[PDB]
Amino acid sequence: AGNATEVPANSTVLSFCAFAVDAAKAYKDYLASGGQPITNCVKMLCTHTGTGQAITVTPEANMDQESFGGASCCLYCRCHIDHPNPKGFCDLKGKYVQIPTTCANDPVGFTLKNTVCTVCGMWKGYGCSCD
Amino acid sequence: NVTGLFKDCSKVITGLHPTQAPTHLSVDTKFKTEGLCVDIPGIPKDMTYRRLISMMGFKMNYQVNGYPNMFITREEAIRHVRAWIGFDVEGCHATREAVGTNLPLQLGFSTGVNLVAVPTGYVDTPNNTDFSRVSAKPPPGDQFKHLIPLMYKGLPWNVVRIKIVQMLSDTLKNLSDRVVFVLWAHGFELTSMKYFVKIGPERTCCLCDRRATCFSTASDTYACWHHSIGFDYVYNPFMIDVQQWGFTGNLQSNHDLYCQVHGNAHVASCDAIMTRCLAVHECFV
Ligand SMILES: CNC(=O)c1ccccc1
Ligand SMILES: [Mg+2]
Ligand SMILES: [Zn+2]
Ligand SMILES: [Zn+2]
Ligand SMILES: [Zn+2]
Ligand SMILES: [Zn+2]
Repeated sequence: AGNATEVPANSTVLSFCAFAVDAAKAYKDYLASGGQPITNCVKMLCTHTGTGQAITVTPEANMDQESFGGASCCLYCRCHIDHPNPKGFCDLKGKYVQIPTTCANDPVGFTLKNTVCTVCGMWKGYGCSCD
Repeated sequence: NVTGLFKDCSKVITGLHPTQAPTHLSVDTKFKTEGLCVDIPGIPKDMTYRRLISMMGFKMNYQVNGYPNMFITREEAIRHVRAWIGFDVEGCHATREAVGTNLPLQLGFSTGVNLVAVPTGYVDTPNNTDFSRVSAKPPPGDQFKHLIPLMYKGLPWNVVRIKIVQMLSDTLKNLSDRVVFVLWAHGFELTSMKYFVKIGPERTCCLCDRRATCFSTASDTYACWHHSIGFDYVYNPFMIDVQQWGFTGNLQSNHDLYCQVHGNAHVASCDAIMTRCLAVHECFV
């Protein structure tokens, strides 16, 4: 009974981050020790003529990005653990995340390490035009 | 090829919306095309769902520098025999709003302690994962008729994990700088550990130089077995699965080959006692 949500390639990393006191540090340390990035993310088929904003209500990938379902790019959603913000709610689940094509191999790691510019809505270092 | 780890145990006849599904596998079929998913404006997100996620299938085979391994070799467990605590859990089945996973009910230890927990699960919602009480039924059978009254005599997990830390601290402070849980078919016990164990790099006690065996969420602090008062988590525990030592049959039949003083009362603590007993007889004779 029930419906499988995961693949065996993610068992080790999800189990490791599911038990950690600091899941974010655990995942970065897992990658640093040669571990593979979390796979089975929700990658979107899109026109690639989108605005290029980081977190959107519809896929907004441009020619330099890949669009993904937001919950699938969130380590806390992927591990079914508490979210680090004081309210305990997610900012990626329910939205689409645009990830640079060069970082599309590790969408979970990208969202953990990067910040969205509050002024232009693009990722800092990956499309943020202002200083 | 799929795993049972994080299996969705809800009875919802549809998958999830692309923005809410944790994985490609969990996205509803309407959105799938050519190995990918599509956004369909007009088919909205669900804002009321409650989906029980299964904690059966953890695999602790990580190789990360600075992080100790939970499962140790037989030779390392022998060296730390003073840290041995037999551990067994009798679980109940998810029912009504969910089906397909087991939840901890009676946690038994070789110290003779039994703790009853309120059947609690990890329930995905549009916003987060909600650790909360779920509808559960005791296993279908007559050897599990002792579990029926326990479905109402359970404690919330915030109290249960405090009592486990308290019992381990009282037992092990004068014996060891660690805990080694001695298991038989570790699967459900490892699942149960998600409810009271945390892992990370080796730490020291806040009040002394001894290694940290406990962790407190409330204060974000670490403690040894001597200073763990009020602590809620077991930190960096060790363990071993006695079943994997080449045994042919079940726990009781292998235990009874060497020992005749531990009868089966059919309770979780009894299996935990028999596990540690068998481990001692096998390792030291
Ligand atoms: C009908 N249910 C599904 O399609 C599903 C598939 C995988 C995970 C969760 C739900
Ligand atoms: Mg048992
Ligand atoms: Zn999330
Ligand atoms: Zn900007
Ligand atoms: Zn101390
Ligand atoms: Zn015995």
